[PDB]
Amino acid sequence: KRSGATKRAQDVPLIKHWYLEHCPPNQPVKVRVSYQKLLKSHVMNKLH
Amino acid sequence: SYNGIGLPTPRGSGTNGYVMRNLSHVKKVQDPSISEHECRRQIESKLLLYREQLLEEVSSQHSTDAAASDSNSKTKSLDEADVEILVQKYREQLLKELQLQKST
Amino acid sequence: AIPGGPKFEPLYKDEAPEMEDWNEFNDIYKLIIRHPIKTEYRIAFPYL
RNA sequence: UUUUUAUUAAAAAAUGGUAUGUUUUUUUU
Repeated sequence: KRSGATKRAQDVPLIKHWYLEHCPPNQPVKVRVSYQKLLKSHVMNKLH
Repeated sequence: SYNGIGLPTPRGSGTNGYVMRNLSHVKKVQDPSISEHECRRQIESKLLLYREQLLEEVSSQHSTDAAASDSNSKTKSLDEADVEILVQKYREQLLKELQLQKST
Repeated sequence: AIPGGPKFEPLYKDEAPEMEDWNEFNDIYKLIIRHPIKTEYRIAFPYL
């Protein structure tokens, strides 16, 4: 950009793209479930 | 929930879902020669038409010769005698068919 | 459910046999099977 | 004909278990 509007500190997620993308392979079960659950919360947020 | 396998929601069942692949699924001439005869008759008729074209070309040559003799329009070489030479052609081709039937 | 994505509740529980009829429409008898219709097809072209 | 991927949960209060109701004034003339 080079020009913006100075969001608040808590309005910058910093890792949202980590779970918006696909899960990396060979991860344990709990990590895959965590990716999926965070994605589910985001989808519910966008739907409403 | 996926490819027709699974339950709509794991709530209400004592399970977590988690469908698995089976991992043990067994993934296993012509009878009426008159056709050829009629085709031969048709091609003979077309050969006759070809000879009629040759007759027309000879007629053009005759017209040119008549015009040259006048110098010393369009004319026709033979009105019906070509049909008699065609009759000779019919006789020759009938002889050829008889010989071919003799050979077979 | 896309197998890497979230899973929600049905949102439409009206699928009982109220018609009580297979409708002689979706029956195997009059259907050419070539390849299975995956759910990816049902999501990519939802109206067809 | 070669390969797969899919993982619900989850703790606190009151019911529920040492009821409850009572209980000390400065004038007469």
